[PDB]
Amino acid sequence: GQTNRRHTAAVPGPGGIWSVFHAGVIGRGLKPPKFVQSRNQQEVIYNTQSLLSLLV
Amino acid sequence: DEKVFTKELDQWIEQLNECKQLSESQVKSLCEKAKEILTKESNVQEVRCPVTVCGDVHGQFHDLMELFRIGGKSPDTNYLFMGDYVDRGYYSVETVTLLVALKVRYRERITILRGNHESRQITQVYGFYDECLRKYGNANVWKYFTDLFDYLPLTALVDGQIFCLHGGLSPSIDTLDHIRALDRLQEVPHEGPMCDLLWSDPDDRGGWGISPRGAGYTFGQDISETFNHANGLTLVSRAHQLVMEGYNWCHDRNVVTIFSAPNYCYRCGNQAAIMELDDTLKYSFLQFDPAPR
Amino acid sequence: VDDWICEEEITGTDALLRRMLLTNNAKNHSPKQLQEAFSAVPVNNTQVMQIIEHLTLLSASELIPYAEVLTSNMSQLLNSGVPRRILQTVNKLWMVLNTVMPRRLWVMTVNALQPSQQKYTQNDLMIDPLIVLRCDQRVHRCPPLMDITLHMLNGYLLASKAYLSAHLKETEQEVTREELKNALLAAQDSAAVQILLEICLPTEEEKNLREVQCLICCLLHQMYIADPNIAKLVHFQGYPCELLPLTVAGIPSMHICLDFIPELIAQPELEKQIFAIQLLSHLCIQYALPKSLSVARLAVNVMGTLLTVLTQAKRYAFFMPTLPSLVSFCRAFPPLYEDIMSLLIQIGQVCASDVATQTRDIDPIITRLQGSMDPDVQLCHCIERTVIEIINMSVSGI
Amino acid sequence: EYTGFQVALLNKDLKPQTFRNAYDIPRRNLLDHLTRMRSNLLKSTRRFLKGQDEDQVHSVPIAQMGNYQE
Ligand SMILES: [Mn+2]
Ligand SMILES: [Mn+2]
Repeated sequence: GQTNRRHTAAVPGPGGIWSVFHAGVIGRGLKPPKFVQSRNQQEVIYNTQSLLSLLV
Repeated sequence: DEKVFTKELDQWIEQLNECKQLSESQVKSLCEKAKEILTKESNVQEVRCPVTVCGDVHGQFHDLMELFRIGGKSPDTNYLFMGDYVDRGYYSVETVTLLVALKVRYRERITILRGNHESRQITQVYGFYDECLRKYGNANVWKYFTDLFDYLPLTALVDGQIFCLHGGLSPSIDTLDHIRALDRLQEVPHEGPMCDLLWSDPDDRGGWGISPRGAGYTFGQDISETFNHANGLTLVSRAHQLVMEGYNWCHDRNVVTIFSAPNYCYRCGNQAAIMELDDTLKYSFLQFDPAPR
Repeated sequence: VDDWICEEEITGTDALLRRMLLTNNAKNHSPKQLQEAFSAVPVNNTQVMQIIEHLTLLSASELIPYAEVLTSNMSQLLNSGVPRRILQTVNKLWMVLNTVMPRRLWVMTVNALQPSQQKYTQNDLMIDPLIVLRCDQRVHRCPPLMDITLHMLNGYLLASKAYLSAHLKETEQEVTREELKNALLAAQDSAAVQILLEICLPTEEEKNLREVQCLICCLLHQMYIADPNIAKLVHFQGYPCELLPLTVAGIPSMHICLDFIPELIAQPELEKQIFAIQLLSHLCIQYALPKSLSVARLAVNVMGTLLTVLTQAKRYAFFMPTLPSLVSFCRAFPPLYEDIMSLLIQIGQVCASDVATQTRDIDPIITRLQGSMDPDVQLCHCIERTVIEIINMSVSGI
Repeated sequence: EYTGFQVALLNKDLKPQTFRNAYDIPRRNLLDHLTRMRSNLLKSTRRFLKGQDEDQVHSVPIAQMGNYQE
C-alpha cells in the first residue's frame, strides 16, 4: 500500500462594536482530519503471490 | 516515586518563579531526567494545535515572567520556544533551568527547540560560562547544561503545516525527511545541514548567499516558496534577528520572524511579540513591552 | 418606496368597503385576547386565525397596540404544523405596521426572530446590519418571515449607510476617511449579498426553497439596480456555480453584468477567470445579444491563450470546471461551432500527449470504442463527455 | 475586446491594500475583514492605519528606531 452563513451564525460575543479576537487564518484551516489506511494481509499476500507467479 | 518527584519538581517551579537559583545536585537530577525525556523525541516533533509559539528569550528572566503573564501560565497554555535562551542576559541559569523543569514537568505542554547560542563554544565565549562561574562556583553545571543543549530537538511541526525552527533553511536540506535523518546527537558544526538550520536567515535576495555571521547561509523568497511547495507547508516560523515590532512577515507571507525578548541586551528598545495559534490554526499576535525593574 | 407604495389606493377602495361593512363590532378583540389565544398549551390555530383575520380590516393606527403581541409571538410561528394563513396574515399585518412604526417594529422583530438571549438596540443594528441575517434556522424555509427579514435587511443597510455618513461627518475634529467609509459600505453590501446567496443554497440535510430563492432574487435585483458597483464587487468576489442559473434566471439586472466580463476575465487570479467564463456562459444562455456573442468570442480567445500558457496542474484546475460552458456557448450561438470545435480538438490532443508522458492505470489511448484516478485521464474523459453533450445538443436542437 | 486585449499577469510587487479598496478582499475571510474595517471606523484613535499588517521590509535596525525617541 501507501460557509459564510455558518460563519455568521457563530460570531457572537467576541465581536460587537469591538474588533474580532484573531488576526487571520494561517492556511485553509485544519489540515483535513487525516486518512487512516486499512488493509487485510491475506489479499495483499495473495495478489503478491499472483504477480510473482506471473513474473516467474 | 512519581508522586515525590512530581511534588519536588513543582516546588522547584515555585522556587524558580521567585528568581532563586537551585543547587548542583538538583540540577544534576533535573538534567538527567531531561536527558531521559529528550532521548525519545524526533528532530521534527509534531506539536498539535493549539500552541503559543514564543521566540528568543536570551536570558532575560523577568521578561520571561512577563511573557508568562501575557500568554498564559505554563500549566494551561501550550508553548513552543525556538531556542536561544542562554546568552546575552544577566539571569541566564534561571531561564534555562525554568524551561527545562517546565519541560520535564509538562511533557506535552512545553516544546523546547535548540538555538545556535546553545552550544559549548558560544556559551563559553558569550557569557553563560562566566555566569556559571559567578553563581554556582565551578564549571561542572555548565557541562550538564551543554549536554542538555546537545540533546535538544532541532525543529517542530504544527499540524503538518507550520514549520518552526530557530534559524533558516539550508542548501543541503530539500525535504523534511532529511531533517529527521540527521544525527542530532552532536555539537553544532561550522559547516553542514544543522549549522545552517540553526544559523541561516532570510533576506530580500534572489538566491543563496554567504551570511554576514561567519556561519550559515541566507535565502530569499524563491527558496522559501520552493521549500513550502515541495513539503506541503505554508509557513516557516523562526526567531533569529532583532525586530522592533516583534514580528515580521517576510518572503511574501511565508517566513515569520517572532522575537520574544523585549529590550534586547537591555539597550535596543524593541517591543517583543509572540504568536498564538488557536485550535482552528486561527492566529493572533501578543505584543508586549519589557518588564519594570 | 415599497412601504409608501403599499399604502396607495389599489383598485376601488375595497378595503374601505370592508372596514365599512365587516368591522361593525370588533371591540371584543383585544391584544391580550390574542395573547392567550397564542399561548394556549395546545395549538388551537382556529381562534388565533379568527382574531388575526378580524385584525386585517383595522387601520394601521388602530393596529399599533397589537404590535407587542404579534412581534413577541412571531417565534412560535416557526414550528412544523402552523397553517399558512397564520404566517401569510402575520406577514400582511407586519406590512401594515411597517407603514407607520417602522424603526420600533424592526428593532422589536430582531429581538424575536433570534435563535433560542441577547436584547438588541437600534444603535447596534445601525452599526452592524448582519444580525438580521443571524435569525433562526427555521426562518430560512419560512417564506413570509424571510420576506420580513429581507425588508428589514434592506432598511438596515440603508440605515447603516446614513449612520456611517453621520458618524464620519460629526467626528472630523478627510478624503481618506471618506474612501474608507466607501470601502466599508461596499464590502458590507457585498457581504450581505453573499450571505443571502448562501441562504439560497440547498442545505445538506435535505440533500418552500423556491419561495425563499425568488424573494432573495427580488431583493438582490433591487440592490443591484440601486448601485451596479455592488454587483461588480460581488461578481468579482464570486459565489458557488450552482447559484449561477438561479442568479441569472431571476435577476434581470444581470444584463449589465455583460459590461465587466472583459474586465473580470483579465484579472490575474485564475478562479476568477473560471467564474467569469461560467457566468458569461449562463448569461449567453439567458440573453442572446451581439454583445454576448462578442464577449463569447473573447472568451474563446482567452481560453485558447490560456491553453498556450498553463502548467499541467493549473491546466487541469482551469479546464475541468470550464468545459460545460463551451456547451452553453455552442448552444447559444451557431457561428462559434467550428471555433469551439477547434478549441476542443486542440485541448483533446494536448491532454492526449500528457497521457503519453507517464504510465497510467486505465490507458485511455487504446479505448477508442465506446473515483480517484489520474487527473489527465479525468480531463480526457471530461473532453469526450463535453463533445458527447455538444453532439446530442446539436442532434436534438432542431 | 478586439485586437487590443491582454490578460494581466500576477505581480509580486503588488502590495494589495485591503483597506483602501473593496476589490482586494478575498471571499473566505471577507466577513472577518469586514468586522475589522468597522472597528477601524469605530476606533476613533489618534492614528488611523490603512493596512492590517505592516511589519517591515528588509532590515530592522536598533539604531534607526532608537534615534526617534528621547
Ligand atoms: Mn538567544
Ligand atoms: Mn539565534
